[PDB]
Parts: sequence; C-alpha cells; structure tokens
Amino acid sequence: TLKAGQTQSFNDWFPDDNFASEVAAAFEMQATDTISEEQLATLTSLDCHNSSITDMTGIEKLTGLTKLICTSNNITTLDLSQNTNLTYLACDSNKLTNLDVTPLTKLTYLNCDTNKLTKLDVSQNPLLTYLNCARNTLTEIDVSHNTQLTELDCHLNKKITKLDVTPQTQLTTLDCSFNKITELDVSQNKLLNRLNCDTNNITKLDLNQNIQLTFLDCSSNKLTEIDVTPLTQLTYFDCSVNPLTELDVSTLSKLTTLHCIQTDLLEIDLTHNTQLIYFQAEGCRKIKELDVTHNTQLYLLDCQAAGITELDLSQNPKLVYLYLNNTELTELDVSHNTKLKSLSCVNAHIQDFSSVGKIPALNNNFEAEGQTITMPKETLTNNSLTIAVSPDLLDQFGNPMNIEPGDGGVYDQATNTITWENLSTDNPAVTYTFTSENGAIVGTVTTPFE
Ligand SMILES: [Cl-]
Repeated sequence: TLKAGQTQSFNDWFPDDNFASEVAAAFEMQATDTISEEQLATLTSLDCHNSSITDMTGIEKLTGLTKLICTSNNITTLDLSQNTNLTYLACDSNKLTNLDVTPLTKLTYLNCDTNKLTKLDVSQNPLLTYLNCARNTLTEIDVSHNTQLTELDCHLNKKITKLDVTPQTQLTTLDCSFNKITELDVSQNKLLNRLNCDTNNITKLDLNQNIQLTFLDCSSNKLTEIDVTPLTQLTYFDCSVNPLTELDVSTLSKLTTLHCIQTDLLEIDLTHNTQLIYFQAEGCRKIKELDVTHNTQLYLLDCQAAGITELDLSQNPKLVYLYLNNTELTELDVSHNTKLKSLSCVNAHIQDFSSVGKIPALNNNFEAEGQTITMPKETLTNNSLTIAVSPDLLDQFGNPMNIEPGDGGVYDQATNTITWENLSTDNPAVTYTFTSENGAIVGTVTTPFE
C-alpha cells in the first residue's frame, strides 16, 4: 500500500518559513502550495545553504533524501533519525551542540565543520570516506570502526590529544592541525598523499612507510629530528617552528616549496632540488652558508636572520622577491637578478649598495636601514683623531652618502675625512652615521682607538 497521507502547505509541513520556502523550491513550488507525505518522500536531494534557517523540524518527512546540504544556517539541532537513506550530509557552519548520525548507516560523506560539538559518534558509519569535524570543541575522535576512510579533517578542535588512524589503510588525506596531539602513527597509511599535522605537540614522526606523500606540513611541533629521504614524490615540504638541527632534502628532486622557518639547522643542502621555486627560511639563525646556485628557478628567497657573510645570486634569474634582513652579510650583489620587484636587507653589515641600482624597479621598493659596520682601530695623536671615511660606502647608484658624525667631529668633504677634537681613552671609539639621499640606506661606522 502506497498511502498518500496528509496533504498540506509547505508552510504547514515545515514551521520555519525559510526552510519551508527552500523545501518548496526543491519541488519548484511556492511555500503556500500543498503537497502530500507520499509526494514529500520522492525528493532524493535538498540544498538550503545560506538561508537564515534556525529550525529543521519537518525534515523527518523527506525520507527519500540521499543528500542534505544545510551549510551556513543557524541550526541548533538536526533530528535525522527518519532520513536513513542519506549517503551525503553537509551541516557545516551551523550552531549544532550535538549531532546523532548513528541511524545513518549508508553515510559516506559527513561535513559538520564549524559547529559546537563536544562528542561525535561515527562508529555506525562503516561506509564513511570523508569525515570533516573541523572547528568543533572535541577532545577525542574514534574512527576505529570507519575502515574505508580516505580523508579525515579534525583540525582546529584544539583539545584532541590522541589520534589513532592505524586501521584507516585507505587514507590519502589527513588534516589534524591545531590540536594537542603528541603521537602520530601513520605507518599503516601507505596510500597517504597529503599530511597536515601542524600545530600539535608531536616529538617523533616516522614517515618511512608513507613513500608517496606529495604534500607534508609538520610545522609548529616539537620534532628534534626527521627523515624525509624516502619521500621522493614531495613537492611541498614545511617543517617550520620545530627544533630540528639537521635536514636532508637531497632525495626531493620534485620539490617546489621548502619552508623551514624558525628551525635550528646548522647547514642546508639545496643543490639537488633543481625544481625549487620557494625557499622560506626566516629565523634560521645557526645557518652560516647558503648555496642557491643549483636552484635556477627560485622565484622567492627568504633567509632572514641567517649568518651568511655573502650570497652568490648569479644563478637565480627568475627571483622576484628576496629577503636578506637581519643577516650577517658584509656584501650584496643582485646585478644578475633583473626580475626583482622587492629587495630588503635591513640590519646587515653592508657598505656598497651599487649593484641595486642595476635593477630600476628597486629604485623605490628598497630597504637597507640599520647597517652596522666595524673598522680596524687607530691610535690617537694629541687629544685628537683624523680618519678617512670608508671608500666602500656607496649608495644604490654608486654615489657618496651623507656623513653625520657622532658629533664632536667635523666631516671634511674635500678630503672625505672626519676629525674629532678632544677624544678620551675613557670613551674608546668614534662613530658616524651614513644616509643615502633617497633614504633607503642608513647605517653606522664604529672606529675604535688607542
Ligand atoms: Cl500557508
């Protein structure tokens, strides 16, 4: 017997006006048109995203539904106990404090991202392939019964301390970022391709079995060491904000992006990463040498704070963005880097900036303030001292710079010397600032005495 049931307006079926109105449009009808229980049951798919819906009461009557999208609404509860034919559920960006999916035994896609869930029970969903409980307030997530899971996103729950994916042998994408995870065993996830476990408390990460990762981000963790040598397919690798002291990327022939910001590395060998486009290594304070000569397609180089006294940029024609601020450089040469839109080398120990004027786009977009130069000491003669202003002090266009002595001292332009009167061994040095006429370059030259 196929019973018709009651026949009434969508507005009478669905108390929420905005919901009734969306269910109506699903049948290409108005909210005030009448429809039967048997008619309502024929709808296999519903999309009411971004509709100002607070209440989904009446959903129990749409029993033919295999797909429900209610994203970007104000829904505080969703009783889906009668919608047992659902295979796809997107209820993300709502105000759900709880969500029961235990009756939905045919469910293969579940997205409840950005809600207020404290528990989530997916143990009755054995066909699950996409679970996304991102941006909830969960403390754990048992996926032990969900063996067909290909993608898991439990990022930004904040309180997750344990994650077990040892049974998820089909996992290709994992995002467990911004939690308190301390151990991640990914050795059974042989098909893994994308891994993001950043912003956790992971101390060890064994990736030896995951030899077909293409994307890896283990940044902001507590990794003392890591072995990426087996991961020959990697194109993007990010291990920033870890206390790693040694990193071996020689096997990563396909690497395009390497981020190792704020790591403790003593050295780094980029010579085999011929395809490298982005190397971002700001705060790699222990590095004292950088050979980017084999990285011929480098588009952006950032090694701020690095202890490099020089940097051979001859082989990097494609460079558009270079960041050398806070380095130990005493020499700069960007003449072969004609694509540069932005150069920055604040707080270095540079004198001659003449190579930068070779690139006219840099005439304006150029910062080189806070230079700190240190000269060999002289002896006094009477209570006085004359010195030659360093000839290497040359600006962007190879012109002299303006000399402002740490004044008791008179700069003589003719002779390009400074003479201070009344100097004391109590205060054992003399200084002068230099500034370029465009104001892009500023520094000091300390000269000790006696
Ligand atoms: Cl009505």
